[PDB]
Amino acid sequence: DIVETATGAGSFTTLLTAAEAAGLVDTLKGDGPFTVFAPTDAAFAALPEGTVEDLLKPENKEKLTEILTYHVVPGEVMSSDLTEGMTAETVEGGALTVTLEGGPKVNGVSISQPDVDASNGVIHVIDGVLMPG
Repeated sequence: DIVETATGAGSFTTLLTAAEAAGLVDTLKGDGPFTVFAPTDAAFAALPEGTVEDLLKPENKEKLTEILTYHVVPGEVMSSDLTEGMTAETVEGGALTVTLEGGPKVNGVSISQPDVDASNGVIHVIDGVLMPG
């Protein structure tokens, strides 16, 4: 799924493509539904200053790698699947707030393009940036 992007990278050449290309192939698409809040290609270009330039370098993926756990979460179903108004705990150890009704958002960031269903799990697009690094 995410690793599949690395192979192609048509909408996530700036961050997801590096997922499998960063030695995460077996990690992200290892074996199970994996939720990754991957922002839209517009979000990356949206960031002002030299953050896009920083986000354009392969070194940025290395940072997310160290804290990949915060971005990686096994068995994570969309709140809408059960109830509206829950949280999102990351392997690393971070419980975020998943809100849908009265304005869909996550830990303060809106999932611009919520895909929900990934090629091998779950995927949600953030209009900005999430997780540390």
